[PDB]
Amino acid sequence: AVPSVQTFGKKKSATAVAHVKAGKGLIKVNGSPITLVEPEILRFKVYEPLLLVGLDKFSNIDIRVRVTGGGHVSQVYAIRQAIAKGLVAYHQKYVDEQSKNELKKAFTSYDRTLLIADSRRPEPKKFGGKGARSRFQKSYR
Amino acid sequence: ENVWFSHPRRYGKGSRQCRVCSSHTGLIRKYGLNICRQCFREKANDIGFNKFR
Amino acid sequence: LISKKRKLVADGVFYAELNEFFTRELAEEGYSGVEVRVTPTKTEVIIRATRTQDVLGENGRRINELTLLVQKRFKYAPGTIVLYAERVQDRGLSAVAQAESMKFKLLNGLAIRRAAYGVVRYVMESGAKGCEVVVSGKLRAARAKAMKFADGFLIHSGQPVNDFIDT
Amino acid sequence: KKKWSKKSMKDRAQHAVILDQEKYDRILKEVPTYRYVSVSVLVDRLKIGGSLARIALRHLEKEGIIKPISKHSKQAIYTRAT
Amino acid sequence: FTPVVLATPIPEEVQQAQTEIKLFNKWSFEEVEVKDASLVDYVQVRQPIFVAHTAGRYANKRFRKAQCPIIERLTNSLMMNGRNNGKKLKAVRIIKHTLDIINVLTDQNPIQVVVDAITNTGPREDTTRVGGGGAARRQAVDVSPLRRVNQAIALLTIGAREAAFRNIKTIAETLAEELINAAKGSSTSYAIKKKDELERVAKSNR
Amino acid sequence: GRVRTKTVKRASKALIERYYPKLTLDFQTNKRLCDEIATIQSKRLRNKIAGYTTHLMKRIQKG
Amino acid sequence: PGVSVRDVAAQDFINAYASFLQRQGKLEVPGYVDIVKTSSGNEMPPQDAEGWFYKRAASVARHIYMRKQVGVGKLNKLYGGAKSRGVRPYKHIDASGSINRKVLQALEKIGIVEISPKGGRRISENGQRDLDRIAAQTLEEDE
Amino acid sequence: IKIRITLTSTKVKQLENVSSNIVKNAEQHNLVKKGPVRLPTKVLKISTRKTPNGEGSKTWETYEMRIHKRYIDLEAPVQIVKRITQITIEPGVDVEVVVA
Amino acid sequence: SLVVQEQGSFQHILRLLNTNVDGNIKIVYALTTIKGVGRRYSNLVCKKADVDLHKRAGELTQEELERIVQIMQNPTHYKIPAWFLNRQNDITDGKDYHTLANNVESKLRDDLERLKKIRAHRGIRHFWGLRVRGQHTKTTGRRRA
RNA sequence: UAAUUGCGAUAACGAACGAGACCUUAACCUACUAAAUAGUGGUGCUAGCAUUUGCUGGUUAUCCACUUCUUAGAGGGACUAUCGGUUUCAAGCCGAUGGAAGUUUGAGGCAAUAACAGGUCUGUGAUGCCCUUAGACGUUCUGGGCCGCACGCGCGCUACACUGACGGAGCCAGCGAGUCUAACCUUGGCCGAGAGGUCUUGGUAAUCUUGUGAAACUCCGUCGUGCUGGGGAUAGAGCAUUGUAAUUAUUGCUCUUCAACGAGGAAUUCCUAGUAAGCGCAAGUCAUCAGCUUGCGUUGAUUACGUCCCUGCCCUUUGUACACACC
Repeated sequence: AVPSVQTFGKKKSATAVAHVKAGKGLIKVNGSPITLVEPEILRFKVYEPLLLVGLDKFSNIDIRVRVTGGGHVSQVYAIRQAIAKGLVAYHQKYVDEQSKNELKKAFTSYDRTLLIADSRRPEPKKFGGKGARSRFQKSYR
Repeated sequence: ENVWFSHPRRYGKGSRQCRVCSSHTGLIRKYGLNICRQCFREKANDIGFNKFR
Repeated sequence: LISKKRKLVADGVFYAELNEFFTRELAEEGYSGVEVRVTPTKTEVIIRATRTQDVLGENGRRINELTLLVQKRFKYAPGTIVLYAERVQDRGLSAVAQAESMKFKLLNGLAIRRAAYGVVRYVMESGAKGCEVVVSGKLRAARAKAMKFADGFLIHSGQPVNDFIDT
Repeated sequence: KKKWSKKSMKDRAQHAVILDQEKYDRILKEVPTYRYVSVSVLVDRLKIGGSLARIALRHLEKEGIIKPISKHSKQAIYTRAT
Repeated sequence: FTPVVLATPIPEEVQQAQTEIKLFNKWSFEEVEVKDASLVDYVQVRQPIFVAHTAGRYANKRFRKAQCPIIERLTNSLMMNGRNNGKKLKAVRIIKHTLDIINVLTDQNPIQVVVDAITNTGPREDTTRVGGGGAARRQAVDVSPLRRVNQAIALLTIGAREAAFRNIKTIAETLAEELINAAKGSSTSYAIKKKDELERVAKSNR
Repeated sequence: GRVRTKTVKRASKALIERYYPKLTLDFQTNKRLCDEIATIQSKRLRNKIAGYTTHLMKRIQKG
Repeated sequence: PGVSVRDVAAQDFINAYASFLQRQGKLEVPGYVDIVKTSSGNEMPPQDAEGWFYKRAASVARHIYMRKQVGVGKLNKLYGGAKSRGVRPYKHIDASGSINRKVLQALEKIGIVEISPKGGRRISENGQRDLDRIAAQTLEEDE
Repeated sequence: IKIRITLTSTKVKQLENVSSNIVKNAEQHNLVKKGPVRLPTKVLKISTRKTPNGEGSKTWETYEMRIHKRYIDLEAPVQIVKRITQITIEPGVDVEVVVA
Repeated sequence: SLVVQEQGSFQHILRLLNTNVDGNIKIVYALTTIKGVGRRYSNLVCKKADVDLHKRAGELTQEELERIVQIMQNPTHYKIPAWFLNRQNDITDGKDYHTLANNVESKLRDDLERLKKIRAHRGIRHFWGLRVRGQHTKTTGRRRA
């Protein structure tokens, strides 16, 4: 009966399922801490929500994220969305509603795309074209 | 007479043909129907294939 | 022995084969349609038509040799194919039956306009909402032409779809 | 039979790769206390060997005069000590 | 808050930023305000983004595509020139390197340097052609600030790429030198030369 | 172009004129009353019916 | 608490393990390397040909440590890449099967990589422990 | 015995109703079973030319065939299986029996 | 890292069978510029001579150059199964032999004249100038005369 | 208003078709069943860290209300909610404390009474008509041929070099594709730098390819203000395969030789979304591989509301001496 919440960050083709528990505040992605995300530029992007919420409130919550599908950017964005929504779910279950509202307000002020899913999935291919909506040529002579 | 088909007809488009017009071009071997494309267009509604998109 | 992916297409091809053979060899006798039923060690095929007795023939020799036809064609077990005949209800509501009747009338040789009037009055007496016939080709002319006769309104959408459009 | 181009002259870079003791200590004493130091700047000004400049920078940074703050690809941020 | 102990080393600079004040490793991304009416209500001020790789619903509305932050604008402006067009992963890297060099030089605020360069090398007016019939006619007016900054950045990058065309040397150096020349006033830049001949013909026409 | 078809226009007019007292201003209960008072073959069609119904009632209230 | 490559970095970890395996010298290198291209999609053997077999061994060991049942085909697919096949567009091409098989058999013989049930190669206990030791070494040297 | 009754149909509503009557008969007979597991419906796509010859703009059509596979894990004797198959019968529904 | 000393022995110009050799560039690219030897041959001879790539061409010895020409002219002597050679199973000898700078053109033109004198279709296409290995001169490939 | 879709309507009212309408791949069905093809909390066994909460992996029945990643169903949606600005304060166009977005929610399919002497008696066994039925224009075999070059034309591919050739290393896709007189799909070893097969506890198929390890990123080095290291195109030698046959290289590979290409002059092509394009996969013909075609994956700068100059279309005015009706 220990605390456990299961959330999911979604992208165009990337799904990252997040198990949120009450632990020591260590975040694991693909069985490893996200500090080795690799590009060293996306680490700051991942930390921006954690930076704005502060390490004080995320002291005793541990998240294990398993990602699959999509690309690097898709997976990392899905990871951020999953950790954000798992954080809000943890706040709904246990933490103060005022704290949840303040974190939601800060997140919306910074970037509305952090929690809300990026559901602008691409248009399909079309006949008589190489790309989505591009034609070859109306050759005359 | 064994001299009429000395050249092999075991494989290739000579044998991979449709059962309607016996043609060897515009054939589809997908799902093992081995039918010409236009005859498939004609009979797809009764076969089961339907136009959706 | 076959994956279901090829097996479904094979079953569709067999159904198309039976329908095409029956309509080609039974055009003179007024064929309308075929339905199938599969059960263990037996396959029943039922022909929906109008002249059930005439397609039966004398002592059912027609249906016996048609069963033997389908048998030797599709290489099933001997004697496991059985066909029956049923009189279609609402006979005039199928375009195939109307087309066969108009073919019969053309073979008889009455006027095209008289036949059009007759099929219109017959379809309205049957109760169909509307109809549309098109005669395309040469008819006492050096070059071809297309003439359409329509009764009621006929939609042109797939909202009614094959469910309501009969071609 | 045709060239279809002006085909003018090029810059004709004459970057010397061999250097003497005077050139070496001149560049070694001119690279410090300078606020404009990079691979392109050194190529433009001293016209010295890039590998020699790199090894000199590595030696100078392992002893410590100018520190690198970024270890990214194809570029390192060098800042002199005060 | 208490110091959590883990095998993973949390970097000292980001730890200090979290404890005291949010900023980069050394770059302080505060004091980003600008008093120009050409930039009021058009620049993201006091809402910084540590990374300029955002996936937001911008083009759906009317002008959010023009309301996205200036660093993202620079990223997209770099994102051009055929084969180079694309690759936002390295676009953010190259804009970060440009930020690093423009902080290493001009120890004042890099965004102050960039707005100085924009307002210094932004073409002040443009002429437009009209067909009419028989002969094309010219009519000269001024432009919008967004068009100004777009044309300035485009001309600067075009001059940099044409100076590095059929060349084997890096592009960050020439981009930085073009930006600094535009900021300070040098008369040797390609974009600056085009701008000064354009203003010559403009003042001739005025 | 967002304006709908005259057939659904007449459907809405007739529904309003025949069951005006039954329906109320609130849009949700407008949908959940139209679905049970009028037989419509499309959920989208009934949504458009109820949307134009509440729009016309808002116009009636202010206009 | 706890030492693993999951916790430690990779950029300096790969070089540290390459140096450690160079010092150990228990890889049993073939000898006929530096003449093969190592992949039909590869047209150029590495510049630092004096080594790089320790690097490839560390990479394959890390791969079979993250996963648990890999194959020579998987190794070829991972170590392959795009080929600039002239004017024709690029394509994906694998590595060299014989050198892949020889390195797999050498790993099996040395015992860093063992065989696994149902068919496949798996990380071995000694390899796991020495990986953890090198991870601790780099995590203690940098910190 | 661990029998698997597998439906390999295309009629979506027919598959739903036959699965429903099978599961309701199992429930009313009060015999252990597994839930009806639906394999993802597979779409067979044929991209073919609209026109026979090479006239007009390049236009194609994508014929689609939706096939639904589903199976229920039961444990019943042969007579009970035969009675279950005989009851709630519908033409076209393709049934098959496997034993694990 | 490691350092290197530059003495006065650095030579800008060199010779190789009365052919100019470019200096102030890498050794491997120097041999690529030299006729008859490419990038893979240069890399292989660098490995055989056992010299680090970081070292420049000036910091090379006459003994090193002699060893490099030795391996260039006799690769099979170094216990090689001879599958890295351009000229294998030659008709004139039947054994693998290394091609040299001018010897590449020599062997090519002897193959050409062999085809000419046997009057093969490949040889007649080579002499005429039209593509022999299946390419089409229909559409492109005419700005070459 | 990306539709005579609509408000209002001068004689109109009232209906019909096209349109509008009809829909998943484009979600969040957290009401409910869903992979010996799933999870973590602990469940049996394990290697390493302090015997400082446990950790990743395994064979599969070794578990305990479940569906948080993927399919459904009588029934869910967002109807441009609700407000502020402009309209004899009548359709609509815009900005805003929330759901997948509030430009019609994304792209497509089915589809206007009539016409083209537009393509197919020349890949269709729909077929009268002038052609054959003892060397037949049918069929069968070998070798040629849509595979030839002084020449022009458009689709498509590779480039003009710290972005890319690169190399040694990290981590990744959704629809689908795959064996009965056939033994097919390259899963781990042997003949073997690799290419054919020798064993199939992988396949009637989410598990063997395959959770598509490729397409874009991070430590390091050369082209370092180039008559060449971008350009394996521009030639020869060899190393390899179903096929009773591949020579005018079926295709891949290992070397050796850059005769072109410095935003490219007049004309034109395609594009507001997460679109053109930076780049690779699946299927078609297949004996071999596409660059062709039908479907996805990382992201895009400054209009989308604005007119005929050329690419044009339509309506109604207007003028006819036109009806196989400007040909």
